Amino acid sequence: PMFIVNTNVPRASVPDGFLSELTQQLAQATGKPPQYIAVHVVPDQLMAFGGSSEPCALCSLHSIGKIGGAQNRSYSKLLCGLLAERLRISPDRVYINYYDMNAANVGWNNSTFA
Amino acid sequence: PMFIVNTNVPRASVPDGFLSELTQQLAQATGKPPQYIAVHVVPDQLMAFGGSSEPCALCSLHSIGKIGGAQNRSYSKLLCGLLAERLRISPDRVYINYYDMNAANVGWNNSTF
Amino acid sequence: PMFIVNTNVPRASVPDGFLSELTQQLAQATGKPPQYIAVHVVPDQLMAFGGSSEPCALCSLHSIGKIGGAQNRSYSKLLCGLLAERLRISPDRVYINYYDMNAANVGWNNSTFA
Repeated sequence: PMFIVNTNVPRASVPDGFLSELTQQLAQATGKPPQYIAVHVVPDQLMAFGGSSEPCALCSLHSIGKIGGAQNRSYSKLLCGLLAERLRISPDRVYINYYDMNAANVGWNNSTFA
Repeated sequence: PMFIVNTNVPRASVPDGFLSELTQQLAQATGKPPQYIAVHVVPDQLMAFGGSSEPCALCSLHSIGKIGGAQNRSYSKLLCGLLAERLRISPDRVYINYYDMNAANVGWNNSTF
Repeated sequence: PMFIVNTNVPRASVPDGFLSELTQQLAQATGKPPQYIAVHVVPDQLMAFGGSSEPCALCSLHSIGKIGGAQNRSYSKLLCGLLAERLRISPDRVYINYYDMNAANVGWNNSTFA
């Protein structure tokens, strides 16, 4: 599972430890070992949401399985909460795209996960 | 709907109100209110198109529905037109990936659609 | 075909010619003229892989066709190979998401490829 956050919050507003927190929390939420989890945060972005440049985020969570109606609702509560607490972004200014990847469509270690 | 542009055009070349035009231009085409449109522009990128570092863009438009053959054609003419007009990028140096998102696969405001 | 690499390796560590090498190698690997190939490298990223900030990459390869189990394994060997050789990223610290795009879902030159 791979989590990417793109935001207009500045770099200095991203707390030390945020990447590890995401890692740990996603390992709890996906039930995957943290060794398999990748996280990526992109601050200082030129973005708008509803026409406004107030703090906002555009995110993606890719996983091989563990994607679904209820699961995605749970992930959205978790990740919006983290973005709200740590980056001071309102949950109604976050979008998170979920992608259920086929194992054959994820490369790693000179091959794929098929 | 969410539109993302990545481009090698420099930041200084992105004019005032660019994000704002995108958002308005986009509300119209999709049948969505501006309130909900998200836009993202990423200048100063290290990219090539056709092996050339002349101005170019790689973009994504995500929507829950309102994606299809004719619609994507129309969006393409719209967005290529703006990128050409505002960022001086030739239309034949732009790629736009369209994604029809399932509502259950879009999160927002602690839940999904 | 479109290849994107997001990495925490710094800009100065991306060697001269890398965008051209990627373009050339993907032309050979996909069977597609170089004029159709787009490449994008994003250094200096705030990333973690497996709860570590050692060099890593998160990548995507989009193609209209030319995507599948054996092809993707081949692409992963090639692309991890380049990332290890040129950017000193270990292949087990790379993910590559593969996307088989429908022609009607790729815009270009005021229209789509459909």
